Amino acid sequence: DSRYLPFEGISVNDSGSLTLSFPDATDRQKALLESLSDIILHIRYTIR
Amino acid sequence: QFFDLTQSFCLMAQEALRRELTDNGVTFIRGGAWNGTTAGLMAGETLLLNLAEMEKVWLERDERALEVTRTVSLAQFYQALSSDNFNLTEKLTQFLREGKGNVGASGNELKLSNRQIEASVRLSDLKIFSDYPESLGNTRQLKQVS
Amino acid sequence: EGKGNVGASGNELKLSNRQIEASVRLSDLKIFSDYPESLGNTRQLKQVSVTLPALVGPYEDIRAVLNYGGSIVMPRGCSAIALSHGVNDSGQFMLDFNDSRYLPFEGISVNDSGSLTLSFPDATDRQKALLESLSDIILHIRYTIR
Amino acid sequence: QFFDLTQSFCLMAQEALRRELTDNGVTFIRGGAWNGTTAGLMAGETLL
Repeated sequence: DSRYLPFEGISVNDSGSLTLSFPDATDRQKALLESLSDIILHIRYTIR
Repeated sequence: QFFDLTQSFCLMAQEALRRELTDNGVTFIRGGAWNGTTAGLMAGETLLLNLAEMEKVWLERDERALEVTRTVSLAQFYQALSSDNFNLTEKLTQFLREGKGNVGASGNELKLSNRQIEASVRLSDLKIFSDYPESLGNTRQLKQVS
Repeated sequence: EGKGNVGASGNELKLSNRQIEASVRLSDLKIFSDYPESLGNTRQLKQVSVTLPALVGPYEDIRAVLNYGGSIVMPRGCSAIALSHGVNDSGQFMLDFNDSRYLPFEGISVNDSGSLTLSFPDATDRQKALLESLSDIILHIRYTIR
Repeated sequence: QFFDLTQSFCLMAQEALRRELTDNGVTFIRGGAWNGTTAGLMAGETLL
């Protein structure tokens, strides 16, 4: 892509944190989240 | 008016090059392109030289990067933390049955704020630099996350 | 036993530091003999992929680096790839044979006296289970004849 | 300054051709494009 991808440029040693948020988890997504097994992140990085 | 816009484009073009080389110290638009001794003329020619210098350093210091994939299981990550650990499935189901919850240290945390659940993972705590030897390069940055 | 060395220089399997390394000399593959001496004298690599038929658990990634050690002048960053899944792995997020930039290992003569080296970091250590399960190493080398 | 950058681009363009033909002996940028008799003019035309 001619435009920057999301999260591109973030140093892999960054002291900041990624946050995954599920709205209405009480509420409309209780059934889904109770069935959730875990959370998987597929992070791809480059080495120079 | 056109010089103001044109130099603005040059500056945001310089910022793109700084991001690609990860070197904030490089400077090519040095000011003084518009000089009173020439009534503002030769401003574009000066900026053309600056852009040409930008391209030359870009071509000379460009590098094909090693492209790595890292898979992270949040259940594994939260359980293996040294100091402030917890269990992802048990705490998640607990937070849903009683609509309150908070567990973990700041940065590596699972909480139910408002009516929204939130899982926090600190990037430096994944220790991705340790996955490969300290050689092979010092610039390791994210490209895409799924 | 976390020590080891076997083979001549260039065609060698060793465990240096806590890292295992497999060396294969390019000229010893006798790739010129695969086709008659006619049809062209210029035979150079174009792209190299690696397959690792092992039993790796889900959400676990292979960590290996294929490296070129010869003396032929290379473009910046085109002397190594990083394997992370091992199934026809090219080390690239999206391989393209029409790329405007040189592919890794491209331009190396198929008669080169240098050697390719596959390295597994943390083989003592976090990847002991994977390497004990490894069946062998397969190189998918693509080259051109002129 | 522009001639310095332009001739540098020509050289790395020549090196790309040498890699593609696998012939290091071919030479096209022979020097003297900038000549003192014309105060440096006609340099771009020579490189073309």
